Formats: sequence, structure tokens, C-alpha cells
Amino acid sequence: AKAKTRSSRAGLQFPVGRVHRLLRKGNYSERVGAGAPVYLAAVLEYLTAEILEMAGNAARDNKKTRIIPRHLQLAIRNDEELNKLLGRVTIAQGGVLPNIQAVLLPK
Amino acid sequence: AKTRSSRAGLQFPVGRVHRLLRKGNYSERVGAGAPVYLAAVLEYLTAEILEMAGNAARDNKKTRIIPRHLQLAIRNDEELNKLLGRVTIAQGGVLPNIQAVLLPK
Amino acid sequence: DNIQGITKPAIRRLARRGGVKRISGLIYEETRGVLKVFLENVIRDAVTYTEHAKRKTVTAMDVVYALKRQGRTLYGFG
Amino acid sequence: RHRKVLRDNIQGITKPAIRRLARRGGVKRISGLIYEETRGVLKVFLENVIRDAVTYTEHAKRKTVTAMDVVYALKRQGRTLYGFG
Amino acid sequence: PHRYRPGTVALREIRRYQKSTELLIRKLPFQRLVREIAQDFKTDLRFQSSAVMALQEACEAYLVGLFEDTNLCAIHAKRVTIMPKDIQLARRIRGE
Amino acid sequence: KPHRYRPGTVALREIRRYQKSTELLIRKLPFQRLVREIAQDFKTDLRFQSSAVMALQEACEAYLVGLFEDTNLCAIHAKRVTIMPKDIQLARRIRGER
Amino acid sequence: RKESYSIYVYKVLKQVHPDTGISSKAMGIMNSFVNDIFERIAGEASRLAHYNKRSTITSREIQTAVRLLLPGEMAKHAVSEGTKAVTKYTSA
Amino acid sequence: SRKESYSIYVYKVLKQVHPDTGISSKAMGIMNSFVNDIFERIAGEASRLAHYNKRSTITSREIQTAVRLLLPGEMAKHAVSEGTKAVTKYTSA
DNA sequence: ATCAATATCCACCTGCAGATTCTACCAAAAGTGTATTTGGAAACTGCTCCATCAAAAGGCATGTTCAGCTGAATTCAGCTGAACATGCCTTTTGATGGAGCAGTTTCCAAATACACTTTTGGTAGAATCTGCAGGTGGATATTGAT
DNA sequence: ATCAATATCCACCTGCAGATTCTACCAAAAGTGTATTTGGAAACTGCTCCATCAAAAGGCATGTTCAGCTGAATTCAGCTGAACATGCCTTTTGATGGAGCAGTTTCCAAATACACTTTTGGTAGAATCTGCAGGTGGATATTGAT
Ligand SMILES: [Cl-]
Ligand SMILES: [Cl-]
Ligand SMILES: [Cl-]
Ligand SMILES: [Cl-]
Ligand SMILES: [Mn+2]
Ligand SMILES: [Mn+2]
Ligand SMILES: [Mn+2]
Ligand SMILES: [Mn+2]
Ligand SMILES: [Mn+2]
Ligand SMILES: [Mn+2]
Ligand SMILES: [Mn+2]
Ligand SMILES: [Mn+2]
Repeated sequence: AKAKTRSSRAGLQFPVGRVHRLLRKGNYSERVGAGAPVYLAAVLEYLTAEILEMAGNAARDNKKTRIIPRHLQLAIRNDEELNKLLGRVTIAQGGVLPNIQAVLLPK
Repeated sequence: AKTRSSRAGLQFPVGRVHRLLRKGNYSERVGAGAPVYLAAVLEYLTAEILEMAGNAARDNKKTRIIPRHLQLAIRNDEELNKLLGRVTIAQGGVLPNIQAVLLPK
Repeated sequence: DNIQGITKPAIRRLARRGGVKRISGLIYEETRGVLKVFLENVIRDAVTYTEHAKRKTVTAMDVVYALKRQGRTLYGFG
Repeated sequence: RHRKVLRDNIQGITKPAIRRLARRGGVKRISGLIYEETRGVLKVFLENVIRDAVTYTEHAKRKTVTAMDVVYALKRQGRTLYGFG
Repeated sequence: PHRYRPGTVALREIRRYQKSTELLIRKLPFQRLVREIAQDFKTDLRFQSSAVMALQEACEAYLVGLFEDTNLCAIHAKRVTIMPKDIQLARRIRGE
Repeated sequence: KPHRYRPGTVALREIRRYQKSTELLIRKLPFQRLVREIAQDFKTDLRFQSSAVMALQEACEAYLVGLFEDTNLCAIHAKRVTIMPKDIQLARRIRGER
Repeated sequence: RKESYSIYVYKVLKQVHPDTGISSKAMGIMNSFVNDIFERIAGEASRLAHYNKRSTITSREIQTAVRLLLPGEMAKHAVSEGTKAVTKYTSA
Repeated sequence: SRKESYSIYVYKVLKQVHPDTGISSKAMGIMNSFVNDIFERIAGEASRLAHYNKRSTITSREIQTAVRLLLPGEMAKHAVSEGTKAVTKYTSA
């Protein structure tokens, strides 16, 4: 009886089984379907991939090997849809975007 | 027989609140006193808003509370206005309020 | 064309209820713009609920859920 | 051992710190009355958050405010904080 | 012939419409607009009457609140006339 | 005549400096004393997880920076470059804080 | 068979204003208000019990949720009414 | 004393998208916060969806609808594509 | 239009604090088998909603006149930014000691489960009576000579 | 400012259509009685982590001087937006008729749940690996006097 993981069967990195247990015990519904954990894990993995891509690119712009919170803030705020999705979120140690109102510049 | 709402000295339905707690996917279990407590709180808030809205209806020569009276009761009460600060009362209108700088001198 | 059905007198009545005494001539078109955006954002979500229920009729409850999900809870239609 | 009673600590939010905060917010010039005003709003904000955090702490029958209590208090106030869970 | 001064009738309209609660946009154009916008998201939709009514109550309440904030922005800059910049400032501060 | 920058140059330079960095701008210990004093006014003999104070400080500074951005927009709206309490009041009223 | 709070709201109205009525639309707004507050309190109590690894919502979770959700004086009155109802229920 | 997090999966995705990039402790904490937040948003909307339609089961359909409600447009289409692909590969394989 | 003064930015470099990899145990996920729930399709029904037509009322589009508001221009006193000396208190790292959080076991009050009875809340039509057109008269506010 | 003329708004009133309240039936929800299980609190510890303070070095807060430039105050006209009269067309109101969608019941395959057993991926802690902070030095861009 050979063991394969659901994350392998869905071609995913995120843990399908853990997401299933977390749905099954979070008092979300009486029952949970077989494909809901796969779908949710895939969506979470995709969003993680997008933010990691843009933050790593920001880290490479700064000649840095490790992503730090500042790179995540730069990736989030400079992307329209990411900034929309996290419009009420605070990134600790992220700072803000460089932005000076034109009327404040010397005349 | 006797109903739980009668035994709690309440008008709001204790049994219905318990069923709605058990069926809303809130927790695996619901305690005996949680529906009583929740029904009491809901009845209290209803009593507050109905009292103030009836006073508004009687100021308006009216026998029946209408949405306008509920809007007036809510917005003229600071804590009700806080609790319903992002709530829209359909057909409620707004409070009469003209900025002083717009009034004639 | 159809967005122009929101006539200048109606936008003026809306501003009056909001306490406005004097209105610039460009405001009307600006208002139409924002109204369209608002309506779009609400209707999209409403339609999504309608599609999830395998219905072809937008119900008042769909609109109520769309409004609550956007932080603008509406009373009186449930 | 016990600390001396804490008093008037809102004055620890010094004018230079408020200036740095405004600078990060893009402010070039600050009226002299802003600082006390800022302290006022800050205290209100802090009060509300701590009030909710302590409430969670009291519900867990704990005597230690945890980072999770603060995170839950911020989330319930619409100010989700990342990085402390 | 009698002629009120500019601003008097505006104030009278402010009082009248802040005193009443009826909807201020004509129903038929709003209904056509709602159906057109919905068409761009999904085709061949029907609409509950209460759904259109609720959409209009929400839209008018939103616009009235936005006009209050816009008026405050116009007054902030020491004038009494709301301009597109007032609406834009109000929407930017609201989070829109 | 010793060197003297004109009013605004150093302010703009500080804007650039602090908009590029992410360190906390309020001193750690005074903020901790303020937090503990307020909590003491809510419930006595409370202890604090070390990360709880840091979370409170990150949240407070982010909130104040955002409020100062909105205050700057309110000051500029009225054709001036100096933020006043009236700007903060307008921004807070529009945000829903009032 | 559609469910609402209408009869209970009307009974409370007759308590506070014996000779005052209510319009259909105002009653609908009443029902919306009751459902909204119910959902707020129940959701906060759910999250409270979950944060503390409790599978049971009790009067304690409801009390804490009411303290979190309502403004101060209103919260104190609502807590008083909930406690009073629970004590009369226990003794009844 | 055994705490679970998403850290290893996030790191595997990071090595996918940037083989030569690392991540700091605090940034990992932020990423875990992000994953948990999005999980809660999607699961709560799916719960409410199933309850609105008197269904006792959260299925792939509720998750899809919640994703369409929660994400901005193009990001929503992308996430729907990846979720659908994952479910279809899961069923047949 | 330069030139001195100052700040910003770039490239280098190394040690260690922080990040990553390694390791092995075990909780949790997977496999299996059985029990329980449910989705959905097939046939059926009755409201809703949309299509369509028609009259007519009132609200809107338009043009005209002008009052007054907004924007520009100007001027000035004082406030706020720049720079510096001075000294304190914050930061960093660690010690000490105990408070309180977390792991574990035991067992009862409280919750769930189930079969059956009693009560109740929803609904539609009848009965009741309030709120609304559409009028008047009086109070109040506005506007123009003076 | 008073005084007359004019327009608007509010409070009243009647007649009655329509909305609300009252009434009675019944399917479904709550209540009841009894049996059984179980979550979590109470007690007991074992350590993690927090409170508080200590030293010392330097970063930063504070007060002061002074002057540049900003906010505030003011003036004035042009041209924008308000107010109003007029005519028409869009919306509103009313009626009729079907199709089409929203619900509804039932039954069987399919999907999901759950207990038991087996396996392994995930974790904590130890060991290993490394980028980047924190220094120096030089080039370069900016700023302000002149
Ligand atoms: Cl403008
Ligand atoms: Cl001010
Ligand atoms: Cl309980
Ligand atoms: Cl599924
Ligand atoms: Mn105190
Ligand atoms: Mn102890
Ligand atoms: Mn009955
Ligand atoms: Mn009338
Ligand atoms: Mn147990
Ligand atoms: Mn100026
Ligand atoms: Mn292994
Ligand atoms: Mn460096």
C-alpha cells in the first residue's frame, strides 16, 4: 500500500493535508469536500509565489541576497492589486514608499 | 409547559437563539447560558432604540415608528451612532446640519 | 449615454442633502465617474453571489452581501 | 521588587520623535501646536488598542499581555499587523 | 418681479432635502444604468425589484456621505463651492 | 559668514532619509513606559511579552505616519505647506475617527 | 415559511411604548439590526473560544464579545442585562 | 512545545522563484502572517457562502467564489487558474 | 558663473550574529474499510419579471441675466527651521529571582443524544384606523426703498 | 433699522385609500424526560521568560539665537454659478400577457466521515554556513554665498 501525498498528487508545495485539517477544525462547515483543500492550498501557494517573486526582485535591485520586510513592503505597495489586497495591513519594519509632494520641492 | 424565555424574564426567543448559535458554524458546542445572555443583550439594544425612536415618532405627531425616526434616534445618540457608524438605514435620510460658514451673516 | 441618465438636478439634490450650498460646473461629471465605479464594485460582487447560487436573477440578498463585504452594511432589505 | 509608579509618560513622545514621524509621512513644515495634538491622538489610539488587548488577556485568565492579544486587538479594529504571530 | 439672492434658494433646498427621505435619482435611468453595468459582468441577468431598490439606496447614501466630506474639504480651503479636487481629496483620505 | 542651509533644505533631506529607512522613530524605553502606564490604568500588575510592546510600537508608528500623510494632503489642499491641528482634525474626521 | 424577529420586537415596543406602532419598512430595519448584532457577537465569541482552544461558547464568551463590541456605557448595561437574565434562568 | 508554521513551504516556493535568494526571520514571520490572513479570509467567505445557500459542505466551488470575491481582477483570474489546475490534476492522478 | 562647504553615493573589506542545513524522533497525515450524508437529475408548479403599449404629468433642458465668489496680487509680522552647546537618559548586555505560563492527570458538571409531546410563529384574509393628498390661514423669513 | 411687499414654510383640517393590526389554522420548532458521554477545570509541577536594576558610553533631547520665508490679512474684478421663465420629452403610472426562472420532492450513486493501523514529513535542537552590518576612503551632486 504505497503512500503518496495529496500535495504531490496536486503538484503543489503547500500542504494539502494540513489545510484540510485546518478547514475541518476551524468551524467553517459541517463537511469539507475533497477538492477544497487542494484549491485553497494552490491559491495560497500562488499568492506566496507572487509576493516572493516581487520582493526578491526588490532585494536584487538593492544588491541583497536575503528578502527583508522592506522588500516585501516595496513589492506590495508598488503593485496595484497587491496593494489593494493588503490595503488595511501593516508590514512591520516595512517603512513607506519614497514620495514627496511636488509642491514641497524647492521652487 | 414553560418556555426558557419566560424563565429568563425575556421577550426574545431563547430557544431560537440557541438553535441559531448551534447552526451558524460558531463552535462545536454551545452552553446553556449563552443563548440566554445573547437574547438578553439583543432585547436590551432593541429596547433602547425603540424607546428613542418612539420618542421621535411622538415628536412628529406620528403613531407609527418609521425609518426616519430610527435614523434620528441612532444618529442623535453618540454610542448608537458609534455602534452603527458604517450602517445604512434605508429611507432614513440624514440629520439636519448646515455648516455655520454657509449661513448668512 | 446611459450614465448621463443621472441628471444635473439629481446630482444637485444629492449634494443638497449632503449640505452643499454651491456646486462647481465640473462636479457633475466627476460625480458620475465615482458613481459608476461604486456601482461596478457592488454589482460585480452581487453578480458573483448570483452565479454561486446558480441563479440568473440578482436578488436583494445578493446586493446586501455585496454591500456588507465592502464595509457598507445596508439595513431594511433582509 | 517593584517599579516606581509610572506618571506622565505621554511626554516621552518628544517633539523630535513626532518630527521624524511626520518626516516619514512627507511633512516639510510643522506648526508649533501639532506636537501636543499628536500626543492626544496617539494616546487615544493606544488606549483603544490596549483596552482590547487586555480584554483578551482577561478572557484567557492570564496576567501577561501576549503579542497575539495585541494582534487580535489590532485586527478587530481594522488594522491588521503582520510579523508578530 | 421678485428674485431671491444667490444662495437663499440653495439653503432652502438644503433644509428641504435634509428634512425628507425620498430617493433623489429618477428610477428608470438608474435601473437602465444598473442593468447595463451588470451586463458587462455577466449576460442575460434578471433583477429582483428589491435588488435595484437596495442598489439605489446604497448609491444615494454613499453619494450623500461623499458630498458631506467634499463640503468639509471645500470649507477647509476657505471657500463654499465644492470642486473636483474636494471630491478627490475626500476619496483619497477615505481609502478610495 | 558660517555655512547655513536655507529653511526647508534640511527638512526635505530628512524626509528623504526617513522615507528610505524603516527603523522605529520613537525611543523604545519611553514608549514601553507609556504602554505600561496605560495598561496599568486598565488592569493592575500586568506583565508584557517583549514582542507585544514591539507590536504596539510598530502599529502606533505606522498609524501616525499614515495620519501625517493625510494631514499633509489636507494642508496642501488649503494652499499651504505647514500642517496644523485643523489638518489632523479634518483627516481624522474624514477617515471615520472624528 | 420565512423567519424574523418581528413578534419579539413588537412585544418590546409594546413594553416601552404601549400606544406606538411601527411601519413595515421600519420593522425590516429592526430585523436587519437584530441579525447584524447577533452575527457580530456570535462571531467574536467564536473567535474568542477558538483563540483559547475551547470547543464551547458559554456566557463568558458572550460577555467578553459584548465588552469588545459595544461602547463603554452601553457595554456595561448590556453586561448587566445578560448577567441578570442568566441568573434568573439558573434560579427559575 | 511543538509549533507549526508555513515556513518550509514558503521557503520551497522562494527557491522555486529565486534559487539564489534567502529570507530573513522577520520576513518569514510576515509571510506566515500573510498566509494565515488569506486562509482566514477565504475560509470565512466560503463558510458564509455555503451557509447562504443552505449547503453543509464547503467544496471547491465555495473556495473559487470566495477567491473571486476576495482578490482583485487579474490576480483573481490567475488564482482561479492555478486552483482549478491543481484540483483537476489531483482528481486525475 | 564660479567656488567653498556639505552631503550623498560607491566600492571595498571581514567577522559573527543570524540563517541555513543536518539529524532523528514522533505526531500527524495517509491507507483501508465501513457507515452516513448529499447532490443532483428528472418531473412538476406557480410566482416574478420582463416585454409591450398607452396617456399624461412633472421634471428637465435651455436660454438669459446678474450677483457675488474665487483667484490673483500684494504686503508684512512673527513663527518655525537651522545650527550649536550642554548634559542626561536611552541603549546594550547581563544578573537575579521569582511569576506565571504551559504540560499532565483525574473526574464531575455540563453538554450531547434521542423519542415523543406540546406549543408557537408564520401566513393570508378580515377588521381597524392612520397617514396622506390637497386645501387654508398664520408665522416666518427675504428683499427692496429709505 | 424701519416699513411695505412678497414668497415660503408649518400647523391645522377632512375624507378615505391603503397599511397596519387582529385572527385563526397548522406544520414545524421548541420543550420534555431520560440516558449517556465528555470538555475542561482543578490540582500539581517544571521550567521559560519577564520584572527590575546595574554599568558605561554616546546618541539624542533640550534650550537658545536669529532670520527667512510662510501664513494671514486684504483688495478687487472677471467670469462662474445661481435663479428664473419657458417649452417639451422622459419618466411615471396603469394594464395585459406569457416565458422563464425559482423552488420543490424523491432516490440512488457518489461523496464524505470516522475508527483503526502504518508510515513519513515536519519539527526542535545541534551543527554548519554566510551576507551584510559596520568600518574606511574617494568620487560625485547638490547647495548657497559671491
Ligand atoms: Cl478642481
Ligand atoms: Cl489649527
Ligand atoms: Cl453557558
Ligand atoms: Cl470539493
Ligand atoms: Mn494609573
Ligand atoms: Mn508559582
Ligand atoms: Mn400563536
Ligand atoms: Mn400636504
Ligand atoms: Mn476528556
Ligand atoms: Mn504665502
Ligand atoms: Mn523522512
Ligand atoms: Mn553598509
